Amino acid sequence: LHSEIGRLNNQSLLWGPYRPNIYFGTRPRIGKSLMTGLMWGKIESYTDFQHTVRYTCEQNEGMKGYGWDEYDPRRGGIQSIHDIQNGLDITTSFVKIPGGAHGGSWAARIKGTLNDDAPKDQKTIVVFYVSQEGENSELEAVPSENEFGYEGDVILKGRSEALGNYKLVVTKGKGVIPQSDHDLSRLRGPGQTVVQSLTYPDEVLWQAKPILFQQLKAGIDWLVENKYDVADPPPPWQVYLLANKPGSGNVHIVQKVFEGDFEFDILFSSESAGKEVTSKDLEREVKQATEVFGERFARVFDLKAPFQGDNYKKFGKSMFSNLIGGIGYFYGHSLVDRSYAPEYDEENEGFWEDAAEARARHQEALEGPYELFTSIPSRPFFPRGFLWDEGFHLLPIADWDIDLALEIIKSWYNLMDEDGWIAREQILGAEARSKVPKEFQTQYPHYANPPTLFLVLDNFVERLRKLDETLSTASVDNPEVGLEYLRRLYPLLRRQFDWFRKTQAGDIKSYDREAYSTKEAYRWRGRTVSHCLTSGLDDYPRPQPPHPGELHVDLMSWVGVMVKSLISIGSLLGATEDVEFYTKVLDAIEHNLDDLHWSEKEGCYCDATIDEFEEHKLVCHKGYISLFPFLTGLLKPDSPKLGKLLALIGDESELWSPYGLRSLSKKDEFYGTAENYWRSPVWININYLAIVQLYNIATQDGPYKETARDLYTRLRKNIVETVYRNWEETGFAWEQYNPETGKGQRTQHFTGWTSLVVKIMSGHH
Ligand SMILES: O=[N+]([O-])c1cc(-c2noc(C3CCC3)n2)ccc1NCCCCCCN1C[C@H](O)[C@@H](O)[C@H](O)[C@H]1CO
Repeated sequence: LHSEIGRLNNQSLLWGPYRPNIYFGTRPRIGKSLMTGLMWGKIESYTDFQHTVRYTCEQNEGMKGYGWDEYDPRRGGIQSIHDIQNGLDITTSFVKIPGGAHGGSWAARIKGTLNDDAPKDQKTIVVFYVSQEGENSELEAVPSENEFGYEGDVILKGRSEALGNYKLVVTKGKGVIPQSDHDLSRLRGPGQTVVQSLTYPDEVLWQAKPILFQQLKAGIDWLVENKYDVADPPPPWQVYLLANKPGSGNVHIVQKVFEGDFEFDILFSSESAGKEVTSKDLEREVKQATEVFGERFARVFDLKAPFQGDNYKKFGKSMFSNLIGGIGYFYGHSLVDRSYAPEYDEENEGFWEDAAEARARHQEALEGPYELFTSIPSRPFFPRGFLWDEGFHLLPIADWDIDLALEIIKSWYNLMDEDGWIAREQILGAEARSKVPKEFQTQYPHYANPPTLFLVLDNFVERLRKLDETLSTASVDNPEVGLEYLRRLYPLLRRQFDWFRKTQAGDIKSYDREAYSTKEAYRWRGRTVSHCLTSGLDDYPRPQPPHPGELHVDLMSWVGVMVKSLISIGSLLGATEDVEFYTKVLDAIEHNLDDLHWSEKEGCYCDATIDEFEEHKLVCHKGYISLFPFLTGLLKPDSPKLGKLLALIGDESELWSPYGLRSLSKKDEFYGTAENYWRSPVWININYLAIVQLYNIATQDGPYKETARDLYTRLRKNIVETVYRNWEETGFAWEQYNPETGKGQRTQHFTGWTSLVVKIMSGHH
């Protein structure tokens, strides 16, 4: 029965607008298959369209904003795009229609409305670009009756092993289509929908912009050769209209020019399903998906006081939809240094210079292919999987649809190599690579990242202990399906745990170091003079200079998170021998957190190094790092140390701002220095962990119950209101927030763990 859910999940999830790197496109969860994408741009001159055309996501002064108003990857949703440059408010509605054997059907409506500023007679070029990869697959544009192009719909018929037979229609649409009275119209037509059917080697089909422009340039070259010139030139929009040439190929460009408002549909009909998809079908499924979305949100994300107001519901729906709407399918080779150069063991003083030397060998090479199905932090700036980010992304998503979240965990775990490594940053295929400087592509098998995905697993486990609707919870409602999932994953979890212990081990046994355990001690590999990227907290201050005897309290805590998870899941599976080992590791981490990292003098946890004199030294820098054993759920509720941390947490002159907790204390000498990334600003992911843990102390008999209850109340309020106010003013989720001004800063469209705010509002942890 397990593989029954599995099959239904696969069929449910296969199609999606799973290209969050572009404004709008579709692809299925198959490496080499059919992909679509949308392009549009005003044209007002002979040279403007190249600068105005939109395709890949960006965020600059020319774009007011854009994002998903509703979305569920099983059903589809609606996206809004507000484009200042092209004077256009666009809606793209996408809906899936279950059926047949090939993952069903889908449909999209593209609606564009000129805004108030745009010339009412604006000419907007619109392209629907379709490509198919695979050796034994075919796709063909049925030619038009009319001479120079299409008066009605464009029908592509295609076939592949993966999709069986299918038709993809781009409808005639509604809106004025301009008409040219130039001489050229005798050869090019007065103006109509056109199709070019082309073929290129499979691996470049993703390069839609250049492919398109190469075609436009050949049309213009043809104008020149054929005596169309500046003495009497055709209008711009006709100069940029491709000559109609439909046929068969692995690329099909469908182009329309509109004057004023426009709309058209795309209907993908799987032959193996019922009858084919119509526009009436699209409208009906669109209405139905909203109703369903509406009802799930109010049940799953029931906002509690003082956020019950409709303004906060709208806010929550925006933050949620953007997070789950960023879900992508990525496919291809990634770039990995597999030298395991000895310099990467970072055993010497000065190891960062050695490691640079090894990086200068450039032994990295492409490997795979791999696939990933994942949510992403940022459509415009980093539309790809990041390992500890996904732990945060899946917490609201798991509420919504636990089976989807397990899907994404499974996809991430399927990347793990034989040693237990998963690269922190998944840049799959040339399309993904295009967005990323060559110097930052290389992944390193010695680089860890926080195992925040175990948090999602912990949530799953609690739920397991205590048709699209049915499917979304199948893995918790069917206990045996749940345990079977956990059974197949468990070895990989254990693999990762061991990998942490082998690759990120700290050195106790060879300095003057006394502690309950000789084993438990950890140091993040990959540290430079000013950075520790693998920790997730890029530039939070660490011992200077970096040193092979460093120990990092955040890393030990993460290992604590992992043991606790392995205990639960191990118990569920009866791995009795494993559970006893874990039990002793936990007990050891508990003692060793204190013996190696507790500072009585400072009242908080600290990273440690070894002195110029060769002795163990704590290096205390009050901020997120300092609260780690607390944030990761490792302290007993009665713990005096906890109490001291609650004081640090609440102290306005250290961490507590009106806007959330400061990454670093105002008292720290590194406050607001250098790039100031993790050296003062307020970060929603760490604030979320604080909030969940405060709530935990607050809902149990103990000495800090009422302190935690007050801090919980205030911090929930602070964090939610800061994120909300910024969204209200700017339309955006931001990456971090300024503790002096409350302004969002760094990157916009960060959905992205900022969206945790929906879970903070809905509460009851
Ligand atoms: O495309 N870009 O090169 C690019 C461009 C801009 C940019 N800003 O403005 C503009 C112009 C002017 C207006 C438009 N461009 C900003 C960033 C990037 N790329 C950075 C790649 C790595 C990001 C990691 C984020 N984050 C760090 C955290 O610390 C980790 O913890 C966490 O895991 C990780 C993932 O969330």
